[PDB]
This record gives sequence, structure tokens and C-alpha cells, in this order.
Amino acid sequence: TDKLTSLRQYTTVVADTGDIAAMKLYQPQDATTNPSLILNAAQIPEYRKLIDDAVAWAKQQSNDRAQQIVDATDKLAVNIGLEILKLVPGRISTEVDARLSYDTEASIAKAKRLIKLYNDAGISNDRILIKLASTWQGIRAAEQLEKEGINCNLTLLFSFAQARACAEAGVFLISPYVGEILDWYKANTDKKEYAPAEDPGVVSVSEIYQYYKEHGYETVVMGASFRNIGEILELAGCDRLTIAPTLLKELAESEGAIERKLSYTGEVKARPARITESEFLWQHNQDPMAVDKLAEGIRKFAIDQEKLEKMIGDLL
Repeated sequence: TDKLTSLRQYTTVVADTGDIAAMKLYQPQDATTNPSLILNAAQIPEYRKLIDDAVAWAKQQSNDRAQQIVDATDKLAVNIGLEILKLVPGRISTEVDARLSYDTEASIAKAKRLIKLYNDAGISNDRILIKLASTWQGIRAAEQLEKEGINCNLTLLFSFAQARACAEAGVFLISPYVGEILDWYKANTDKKEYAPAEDPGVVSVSEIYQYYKEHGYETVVMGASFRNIGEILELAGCDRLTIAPTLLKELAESEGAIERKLSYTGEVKARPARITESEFLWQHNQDPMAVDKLAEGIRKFAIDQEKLEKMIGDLL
């Protein structure tokens, strides 16, 4: 057998790409996009139809250039999601404009707007995850959105504070990061070689998974962002794992069954009082890796948003 097939016994496999070609090749349960992958996917010549559709659609909403840019960029990301939904039986994750990350009300509105576009194309909410950065503001947006029947994927999750607050908000899914935590440690410590079980992104996701199962939380744990297949196999058992095509290819080409690494066989323990905002801020900011990587990820995705708008502006 091969390591991809073996992994699927323990973990739901999700493809982290806007490339529909990968969905046919790997046949994942779900798919995830983010603003960088939408920008990359938007630049593939074969996707020009989706852009053109998005723009034509945008042009039939308003006569305002600034608004058309918004409508077209939203619609393009949803258009990509619809193509993926034709080829995957589960969820598509679509991420809000990252410039909204510290704004709860704007994030709630933007999530409702994307849900509306998806519903207008005949997709129910049970096939969509709206992706929001796991800042306090995004977590509060998610708590409200779930109550309104909108399922969320809380992403760029780096600190335990973030993990706990997402669990207590009752979010449908978390995407705790792995590879970018490895990046931070190599960059900020002497040690630049880790065995899989000591990879600090692996440690983080493993700890979060235990805290989640230990307290009976229903939020799905989906490890995300990988540097190597060693990291993935060390997280076999994770509810879901979203994996880039390059690493899906390496798993599929690797021979030999793997063991399940991540389990919780135990009692549902009682939950603490909920973390307050002040406690969350203290605790997140105790973690210098999370301080850096949350802020950075939001910055980079906002830049991708701006580039997408520059492309769309050039087509209006």
C-alpha cells in the first residue's frame, strides 16, 4: 500500500489548493482555499472563464468601479469554490478579505455576503466553511455566525489561547498551523533539525487535539500548512488534515502503511470557565511565535487581496 491510502484510514484528507486538477487527481473529502491560493488560481490561463464570469457578474450589480472590484473579487473566489464543489463531496473553505481580521462586524457581514453568493448558486451552508483569521475579533465573529447557521474555519491558529477561545466559541472547525511554526523556530533558535515528534508545529497540533477531545469539544481539528510528510504522518489520527498537492503526491508515492499517532482514549473532563478577552490577549502574547505568525499571515493575505483587486480593476 501507499502512505496516502494508509492515512485515510485514520484522517479525513483535504486538498489545500484552488487547482481543480488536484481534486480530480486526489479525490479529497473537502478542499481549502485562502487568498494566496485564489490569487495563484486566478492567474492560471484555464481559469480565465471564472474571472470573466465574476467580472461580468460584478458589472451587473453596480455602476460603481470600487464596488465592482469588491463584487468581482468575492465572486471569483466563490466561482472557484463552485468548481471545486463539483469535484469534492464535502466542504469548500473560502476566506474573507484579511483586511477585516480585526473587525468583528465587518467580518460577520462579509461572511454573510459570501454565504449569499454561494446560496444564490444553489449551494447550502452545509457545504461551506467561511475562513476567518483566529484573532479575538474573528473568533467573536465566528461565534455569532455559527448561531446563525454559518459554519466557519478558524485559520492562522498558532497559540493555545487561540485554540481554547475557538473551542469555547463553538466554531465548526479549526485549522491549527504546523509548517510556519517550524519556520519560526528554525529562524529564532539554534536548532534547525527536528525529529517528527519534536517538530514544534506537530507538538502544537497534538496538544490542541488532546485538549479538544479531553473536554469533549465538537470543533473539528484540521492540521494545516506543511513543510514535509514527516509532519503529516506524525499527525495521523487528526480529524482532518489539509495538504498541498506537492505533499499529497509524496504521500501517494511513498510505500508502506503507517500507524495512527493521534488519539484520545479517555473521559470527557469538565471545562474551565471561559477565557475572557483580557486573559486571551495575555496568553496569546506570551507566545512570541504566535504573536509574529498571526500578524504576518494577515499582512500577507491582505497584500494578496490587493493584488487580486489590481487584476480585477485592470479588467473593468
